[PDB]
Amino acid sequence: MISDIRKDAEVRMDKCVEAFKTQISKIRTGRASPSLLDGIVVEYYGTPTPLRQLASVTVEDSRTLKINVFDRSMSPAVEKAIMASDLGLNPNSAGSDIRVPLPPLTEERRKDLTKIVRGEAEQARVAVRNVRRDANDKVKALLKDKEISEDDDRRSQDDVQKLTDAAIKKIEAALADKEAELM
Amino acid sequence: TRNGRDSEAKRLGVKRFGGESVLAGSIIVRQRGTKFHAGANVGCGRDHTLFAKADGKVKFEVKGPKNRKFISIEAE
RNA sequence: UUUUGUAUAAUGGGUCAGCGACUUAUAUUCUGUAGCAAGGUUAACCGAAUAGGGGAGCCGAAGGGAAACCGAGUCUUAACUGGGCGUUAAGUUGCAGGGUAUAGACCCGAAACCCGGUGAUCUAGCCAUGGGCAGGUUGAAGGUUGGGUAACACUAACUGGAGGACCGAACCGACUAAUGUUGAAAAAUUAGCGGAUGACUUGUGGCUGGGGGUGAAAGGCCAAUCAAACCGGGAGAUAGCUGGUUCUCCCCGAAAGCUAUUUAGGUAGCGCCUCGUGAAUUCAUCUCCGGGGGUAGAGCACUGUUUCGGCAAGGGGGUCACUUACCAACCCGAUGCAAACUGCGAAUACCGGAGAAUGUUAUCACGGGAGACACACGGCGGGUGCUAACGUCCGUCGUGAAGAGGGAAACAACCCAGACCGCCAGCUAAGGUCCCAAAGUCAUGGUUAAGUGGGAAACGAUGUGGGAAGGCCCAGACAGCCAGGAUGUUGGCUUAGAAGCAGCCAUCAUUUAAAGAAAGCGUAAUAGCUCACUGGUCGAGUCGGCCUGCGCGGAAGAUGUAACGGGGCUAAACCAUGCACCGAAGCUGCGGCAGCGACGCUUAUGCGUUGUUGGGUAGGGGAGCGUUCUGUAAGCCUG
RNA sequence: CACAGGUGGUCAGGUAGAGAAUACCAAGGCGCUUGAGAGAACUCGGGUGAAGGAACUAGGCAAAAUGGUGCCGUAACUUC
RNA sequence: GUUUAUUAAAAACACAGCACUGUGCAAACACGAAAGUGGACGUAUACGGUGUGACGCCUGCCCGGUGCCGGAAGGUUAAUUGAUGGGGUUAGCGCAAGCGAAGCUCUUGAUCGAAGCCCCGGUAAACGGCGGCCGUAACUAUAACGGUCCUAAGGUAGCGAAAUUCCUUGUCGGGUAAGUUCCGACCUGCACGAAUGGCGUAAUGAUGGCCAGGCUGUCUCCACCCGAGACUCAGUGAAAUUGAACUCGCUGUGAAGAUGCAGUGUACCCGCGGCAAGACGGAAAGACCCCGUGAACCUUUACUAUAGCUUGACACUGAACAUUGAGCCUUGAUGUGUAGGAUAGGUGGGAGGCUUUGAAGUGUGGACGCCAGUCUGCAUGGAGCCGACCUUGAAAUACCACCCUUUAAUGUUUGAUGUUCUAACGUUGACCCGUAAUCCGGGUUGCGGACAGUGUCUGGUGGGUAGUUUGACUGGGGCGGUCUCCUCCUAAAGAGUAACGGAGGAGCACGAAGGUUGGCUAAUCCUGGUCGGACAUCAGGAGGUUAGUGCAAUGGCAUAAGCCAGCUUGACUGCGAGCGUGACGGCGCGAGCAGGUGCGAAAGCAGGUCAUAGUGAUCCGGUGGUUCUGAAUGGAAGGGCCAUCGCUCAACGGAUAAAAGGUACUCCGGGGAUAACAGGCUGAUACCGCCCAAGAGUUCAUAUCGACGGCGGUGUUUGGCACCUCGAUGUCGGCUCAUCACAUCCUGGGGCUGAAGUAGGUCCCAAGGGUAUGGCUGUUCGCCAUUUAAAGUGGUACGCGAGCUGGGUUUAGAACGUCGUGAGACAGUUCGGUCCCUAUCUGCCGUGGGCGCUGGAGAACUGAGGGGGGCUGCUCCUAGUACGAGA
Ligand SMILES: NC[C@@H]1O[C@H](O[C@H]2[C@@H](O)[C@H](O[C@@H]3[C@@H](O)[C@H](N)C[C@H](N)[C@H]3O[C@H]3O[C@H](CO)[C@@H](O)[C@H](O)[C@H]3N)O[C@@H]2CO)[C@H](N)[C@@H](O)[C@@H]1O
Ligand SMILES: NC[C@@H]1O[C@H](O[C@H]2[C@@H](O)[C@H](O[C@@H]3[C@@H](O)[C@H](N)C[C@H](N)[C@H]3O[C@H]3O[C@H](CO)[C@@H](O)[C@H](O)[C@H]3N)O[C@@H]2CO)[C@H](N)[C@@H](O)[C@@H]1O
Ligand SMILES: [Mg+2]
Ligand SMILES: [Mg+2]
Ligand SMILES: [Mg+2]
Ligand SMILES: [Mg+2]
Ligand SMILES: [Mg+2]
Ligand SMILES: [Mg+2]
Ligand SMILES: [Mg+2]
Ligand SMILES: [Mg+2]
Ligand SMILES: [Mg+2]
Ligand SMILES: [Mg+2]
Ligand SMILES: [Mg+2]
Ligand SMILES: [Mg+2]
Ligand SMILES: [Mg+2]
Ligand SMILES: [Mg+2]
Ligand SMILES: [Mg+2]
Ligand SMILES: [Mg+2]
Ligand SMILES: [Mg+2]
Ligand SMILES: [Mg+2]
Ligand SMILES: [Mg+2]
Ligand SMILES: [Mg+2]
Ligand SMILES: [Mg+2]
Ligand SMILES: [Mg+2]
Ligand SMILES: [Mg+2]
Ligand SMILES: [Mg+2]
Ligand SMILES: [Mg+2]
Ligand SMILES: [Mg+2]
Ligand SMILES: [Mg+2]
Ligand SMILES: [Mg+2]
Ligand SMILES: [Mg+2]
Ligand SMILES: [Mg+2]
Ligand SMILES: [Mg+2]
Ligand SMILES: [Mg+2]
Ligand SMILES: [Mg+2]
Ligand SMILES: [Mg+2]
Ligand SMILES: [Mg+2]
Ligand SMILES: [Mg+2]
Ligand SMILES: [Mg+2]
Ligand SMILES: [Mg+2]
Ligand SMILES: [Mg+2]
Ligand SMILES: [Mg+2]
Ligand SMILES: [Mg+2]
Ligand SMILES: [Mg+2]
Ligand SMILES: [Mg+2]
Ligand SMILES: [Mg+2]
Ligand SMILES: [Mg+2]
Ligand SMILES: [Mg+2]
Ligand SMILES: [Mg+2]
Ligand SMILES: [Mg+2]
Ligand SMILES: [Mg+2]
Ligand SMILES: [Mg+2]
Ligand SMILES: [Mg+2]
Ligand SMILES: [Mg+2]
Ligand SMILES: [Mg+2]
Ligand SMILES: [Mg+2]
Ligand SMILES: [Mg+2]
Ligand SMILES: [Mg+2]
Ligand SMILES: [Mg+2]
Ligand SMILES: [Mg+2]
Ligand SMILES: [Mg+2]
Ligand SMILES: [Mg+2]
Ligand SMILES: [Mg+2]
Ligand SMILES: [Mg+2]
Ligand SMILES: [Mg+2]
Ligand SMILES: [Mg+2]
Ligand SMILES: [Mg+2]
Ligand SMILES: [Mg+2]
Ligand SMILES: [Mg+2]
Ligand SMILES: [Mg+2]
Ligand SMILES: [Mg+2]
Ligand SMILES: [Mg+2]
Ligand SMILES: [Mg+2]
Ligand SMILES: [Mg+2]
Ligand SMILES: [Mg+2]
Ligand SMILES: [Mg+2]
Ligand SMILES: [Mg+2]
Ligand SMILES: [Mg+2]
Ligand SMILES: [Mg+2]
Ligand SMILES: [Mg+2]
Ligand SMILES: [Mg+2]
Ligand SMILES: [Mg+2]
Ligand SMILES: [Mg+2]
Ligand SMILES: [Mg+2]
Ligand SMILES: [Mg+2]
Ligand SMILES: [Mg+2]
Ligand SMILES: [Mg+2]
Ligand SMILES: [Mg+2]
Ligand SMILES: [Mg+2]
Ligand SMILES: [Mg+2]
Ligand SMILES: [Mg+2]
Ligand SMILES: [Mg+2]
Ligand SMILES: [Mg+2]
Ligand SMILES: [Mg+2]
Ligand SMILES: [Mg+2]
Ligand SMILES: [Mg+2]
Repeated sequence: MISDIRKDAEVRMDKCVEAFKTQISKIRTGRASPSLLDGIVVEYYGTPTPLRQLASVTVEDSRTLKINVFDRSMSPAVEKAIMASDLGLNPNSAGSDIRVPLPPLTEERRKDLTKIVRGEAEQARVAVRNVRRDANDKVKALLKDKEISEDDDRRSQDDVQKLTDAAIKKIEAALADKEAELM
Repeated sequence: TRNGRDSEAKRLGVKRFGGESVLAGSIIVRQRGTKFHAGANVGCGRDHTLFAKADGKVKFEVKGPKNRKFISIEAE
């Protein structure tokens, strides 16, 4: 009945938002953001797996970013792994901490980059909006097969709305501070 | 789920009590089990109802080791 | 009027006058009444006509059975020990009344259905026959000519005068806005506006007719009316709905429930009311006697739910069936919880036997007439809800309903109390007694000081009463003032610094009267610094838990004080006791009327004393008034 | 209704005018069957309006505005 | 161009053009019981119908469903024909019991029988339809690709946030200072898409949306002027309305929003002009909503009829020849299961018929034929093939019987098709007379011709038409759900007791699972025990009915009602003292009596089942018995009496044998008995506040905050309720004019600050005044631009239509999406769409009259009391000072 698609609609949604958060994690703002490296493909001596399984992705300041590691025979091995990976980060081999700098918001970055997140935001909305479409298609469907009451439909067609609405609030307000990381 | 139905009342119980008058054939108690039992001149029916096989006075009592209730009729 | 309920801001009525609604006919039953009686009575008709004839016929004295049949019996059944229905109960015909059946059947009222007629003088379409379109534009085809071509194509003038063509009056229309909206007008006026040679516009006459027409199609038009015209009919269609229902006095007096229902705002049987007939101490209260209870409450053996402990299979994990940190059933002990648990188990309630008082038979049966089956609030027990609702659904009682009076400011439903009538008399109830405003500025003992009283909780506070106990203290306590407050010692300390020191660890170890390796101000770390502790000083009380009354904060709303009715109250508040008084349509006292009994005088019973009853809606029962008309009446009153 | 509505055909003067539009006139016909005064709000119909110019409003509703003839001259698009 | 005369002029209708389809003329078609008439004095280059809607580029896939167009082989079938059997009667045979001739009669219904349907085929510019799921690309993401299911088949071209888009103000872009609209994109098309047409299009348009110049009193923000009313005077003289009025406020009360109640406050008497907050003001028995076993029209695969259309039979209706669909059929054949001296009748007789009264098998003139085989007209043939054969579930075409399969011809016989004929009948060909007549009749003639057509009967079709139906309960209705029956709880220790209250079960089973006699005794745990576990069976102990009851629950049950056996039919017929329970109809219990059984030695027990569900009235009719009835009599028929049969009449006391829907085109009777606005009750929810203090706050709980929890206040959100109003309380927003609260937005006065200054934060006090213009949308709201000291939150019928507006929103028009077969429908969207009222009372703004104030008059006053006003920026000096490292 409605029950096991009210909860079904719900999981599909608040796991829709937790992809957005996840794909505005692979952008480069001014700020340090260690979760930038903490999702990078990297080889080392046998198998893939990110650098999570090797170094601490720490910080030095808002505009720089220390890489505390254990083992000092792969410093060039990862350096290239990082310095060829669609980011544009030249790591200094100052020794010890693979210094990766954070070059500033160049304004053609405060913008156009910003345009990307609030676009990526929008498509995350669309996915949610479409969980909506389905969720109550099931509702509407199990009505014209007399298993619901008009009332029970109506109170289920809304509330699905309540799920969309709130779920958007999460998308929108996770984007909104992420916009502060440049504005 | 759907509740909301029940049977008719079957209007059971004691019909003539202790030391009532009552002529033979009259019913003394409707019951489902033999909550009461048949004493002297009071034959239990297929109902489990206890009528009387003699004009007389009703008498409740309790004999035996299971301590169960018997309806007698004191002769009259 | 309708309602649970109406000043209701719910219906109806501008007022008066006159008219305006339970009838008529025939059956049928009951009642009253009259005659005749195991008989009663005739109908049509005759009639010499309310007579008298006429007894066809109807009802009754006999029933039982499906019937044949039998008959004071019969049926049942092979038959009944028996059972069902009858015999033990007078009927019938008029007259008056109460119902019912058929009828319009109290009156008014639909939207509609059917029949037959009248309507195309409005309007839709069509058919004949006649009218109408100022003025100004553009310039199709076609023609002529010249240029051009190898000839055509091509091109230029000029001519010509097409078009549901252009602008624009008349005429046709009706997009906008104001006005008008008891108009100048039941669809217009004013300023703008679309068409204006066309599928245009208009005059006369004609044709199409109602489930029919007509429709460049809106359900539009068919005479100010159209999802079926108008007029007359069937017709007083039907109205389980709404409204209304007209004189007076007496007695009783409900229901808003059950059960069934194309049933739910209707109806029927039952319940309840009324009237009649009849019948036993019938019925009720209380007393004793004979009964079954499984509810309140409690309990945890059962069923389940549950916490601690002990005990433990197994379950969960380490092995290469074992150990096990861990979640652990059963049993055991301690402890709770239950509408659908009970080894317990009340109070009430109910049934039955007896008995006395009282009770206007209050009881049962039968019969005549009903009404009613929308309930409401309150108390108590509950389901529902939120132990929300002026909520909803049951049980039980009370009141309103259908009941006035006094109280609760006002306030159907609460408190008090049941109004036959008169009284310028009396006692009370509930509620009251400072003024409004009838009666205590009453008596005594407390409390509160907040206008608490006269609105609100968790919680907060040396408010202020009462009670029983505690600790400390002239070997000097409680506060205050004087002082000391030192040294293991930085304490070691992952201590970059902490030594009380966000941290570190323990907190044990010197000393003296006493001073924590530490209570906080606190430093970069020192630390300057008060504490705790102790000596003095002062000199008799001080400390804070328990039980308890009253009060304080917690406390913000909208028109106006507006959270005692008001004034105002420090008692005019609160608690306790007492005695007074005021207070009602209650009780009493006089006087009167009526229904029902009783005694005494006395019969158609008047009656004296007396006992008792007399709110009332639906509704039943009883008794009258007055109007018009007939007889009495050629009487009587009357210029 | 002595109703600001409806009602088919005829006639076609002067000046301006393209005109049967329109203004003024002729011929002819009328002032509309309650008057008198006042010179408030407010409504009705109208005139003018500083600076601003759609800020109004659902909306430029309403108003304001353009308006004749002659000659120059005129873009996209087009079924030419 | 047309249209809702009188709220809609549009995107609606018409249109030319396109297509589908029907019509050979006495056209189809329409009006006409008919005659006739239109169509048309037309003739397929015509006429009718349906859809589309100039033009341009185009118009895809789907025939399964419903339609329509073809079919025939059968299957099924009408009237009709009346085979065949059954029965009534009674001449006669009968001791009687019976039997039963004809005839007359009541049945039964062989055979014949068309279309339709079944079925097969076609058709979409017929109605109409055009999918799901699962995976897949070196990172992600997506999926050109694969799989699978389902279909009739799964949306091509073009188009797309649209007249279509819910979420939506989608996102991006432009335009603007600011744009819910607009324009350009995108595609995530809830739910576009190809003549119920798709996509474009110059021109047209009192058509929908957006922008810009000009212009302006539309607006900042109103001023002045001219006129018609309004005002005064004279003349004439209405209206709705009206229980009655001696007709104030405030706060409470109250049928719940008070001139009239309670308390209180204020108020000398009466007009005139003005305003519209109130008298739930006027007007119209509310249109919304619901109810009525109300009404209309309307739709349809609702029901029942029916005109029409169509099939056959009989009649009108005659004469002739032939063909063949055929039930059946004498002359007679028709024929390999597995193991064959072989293409074996169900299975049998049975011991020479044909030869002599013309026959092998080697050709095959006829030929079946699965081209594998063969009977053998006429004889060739010129005196014996051969059979129970040793195989076979069974031995010979060795002779002959009716023939399960198949097949073939007389007679004729079921009945169908064809031709010819002319004399019925038709003639909407010509000519003739009545007759100077496109009617009519008669006559001649040609054509047609027993056809057509018509009447009676009969199958089908039949929303063309007509009559109706389409339940109720319900915390309004609808939607869901429910409707009889049984058990527990609610149920307040007798009975009973309601809700859309909390839980479950029944619409049967069993010939034994019934009867009786005899006998027997569980569950669970512990211990031992092969497969063997928590539990299969065995042993023992504990246990003691926790098991078992055919099944829900409750009551029962050891004397068992539980379990086994033997014998059995009491799962008996008549009755029934006396009770139980029902308004009733009914339902239940019952000893005992009669008769007749079974079981037991006997006492006794048995009229179904441990009990409580397991069911359906009456009518109507079937069946069996029974002289009870019997329309002159005898019989019969029919009726009665007994037994029994037919119903998810379940909406389960069953309105019919027989029934669904629309109405926004609507209508009428009703109701505040009953929903929607506003009020009232409530306060779960909301909002505002408070209690506790782990924690955040570098350290520190309370500067600022605060988890797990807790207590309130308000009336103020979402709600619940149905008290008021349905003989009418106009709904959102705007405008104008407001008025109160304080939970204070600014300005004023303070405390704490994690307050240096400046500027903040939080709290207390404070309601005096003040508290924005715009873009967008109907919006309140909100986002946005830009101001301001600030752009406060509430109450006031979510203040304010007898003050304005009419954008939103609910009438009638229209359309798109979507739903429906349709009428229509949407709490979807789009374009259009009549806003009445002259003020009696209250109140209010103004302004007069009267009287009083004590003899009267003229002034000037005192001021009890009432109202008005009460806002705030910047700059500057103080001073570049205090403070600050500076800024
Ligand atoms: N071809 C048969 C025809 O029968 C006719 O006779 C008719 C009647 O006479 C005859 O009726 C006879 C009856 O008479 C005689 N007494 C008894 C016989 N059983 C009946 O026969 C009839 O009745 C039986 C039922 O009983 C039915 O099956 C059916 O109607 C008929 N067979 O049945 C015939 C019709 O059914 C004529 N004889 C004649 O036209 C011709 O022969
Ligand atoms: N119209 C253009 C085409 O549209 C296609 O669209 C098709 C796809 O989206 C989709 O195809 C899927 C296929 O991808 C998937 N892997 C398997 C699935 N069975 C297919 O389904 C398709 O094909 C099968 C027949 O085999 C049909 O049954 C089904 O209706 C159809 N949708 O179904 C659509 C066809 O109906 C593709 N986009 C591409 O081939 C092309 O663009
Ligand atoms: Mg009422
Ligand atoms: Mg009443
Ligand atoms: Mg009252
Ligand atoms: Mg009033
Ligand atoms: Mg009134
Ligand atoms: Mg009224
Ligand atoms: Mg009235
Ligand atoms: Mg005419
Ligand atoms: Mg023209
Ligand atoms: Mg024009
Ligand atoms: Mg119009
Ligand atoms: Mg005009
Ligand atoms: Mg008209
Ligand atoms: Mg009609
Ligand atoms: Mg009438
Ligand atoms: Mg009649
Ligand atoms: Mg019923
Ligand atoms: Mg209890
Ligand atoms: Mg334990
Ligand atoms: Mg009780
Ligand atoms: Mg008693
Ligand atoms: Mg009596
Ligand atoms: Mg009656
Ligand atoms: Mg009722
Ligand atoms: Mg009731
Ligand atoms: Mg009740
Ligand atoms: Mg209660
Ligand atoms: Mg009173
Ligand atoms: Mg009170
Ligand atoms: Mg009073
Ligand atoms: Mg007293
Ligand atoms: Mg007094
Ligand atoms: Mg005193
Ligand atoms: Mg107070
Ligand atoms: Mg001291
Ligand atoms: Mg307090
Ligand atoms: Mg006292
Ligand atoms: Mg007294
Ligand atoms: Mg008195
Ligand atoms: Mg009295
Ligand atoms: Mg007296
Ligand atoms: Mg009395
Ligand atoms: Mg009385
Ligand atoms: Mg009385
Ligand atoms: Mg005049
Ligand atoms: Mg006139
Ligand atoms: Mg003129
Ligand atoms: Mg005049
Ligand atoms: Mg003027
Ligand atoms: Mg002007
Ligand atoms: Mg100006
Ligand atoms: Mg100017
Ligand atoms: Mg300008
Ligand atoms: Mg605007
Ligand atoms: Mg305009
Ligand atoms: Mg103008
Ligand atoms: Mg036009
Ligand atoms: Mg119109
Ligand atoms: Mg045509
Ligand atoms: Mg069209
Ligand atoms: Mg197509
Ligand atoms: Mg767009
Ligand atoms: Mg479409
Ligand atoms: Mg179209
Ligand atoms: Mg006058
Ligand atoms: Mg009030
Ligand atoms: Mg008032
Ligand atoms: Mg006035
Ligand atoms: Mg009404
Ligand atoms: Mg119909
Ligand atoms: Mg209903
Ligand atoms: Mg009980
Ligand atoms: Mg059994
Ligand atoms: Mg036994
Ligand atoms: Mg074991
Ligand atoms: Mg006879
Ligand atoms: Mg006879
Ligand atoms: Mg419509
Ligand atoms: Mg319509
Ligand atoms: Mg009505
Ligand atoms: Mg109400
Ligand atoms: Mg109200
Ligand atoms: Mg109610
Ligand atoms: Mg109620
Ligand atoms: Mg009104
Ligand atoms: Mg305050
Ligand atoms: Mg705070
Ligand atoms: Mg604006
Ligand atoms: Mg705004
Ligand atoms: Mg603009
Ligand atoms: Mg409002
Ligand atoms: Mg108005
Ligand atoms: Mg509108
Ligand atoms: Mg006015």
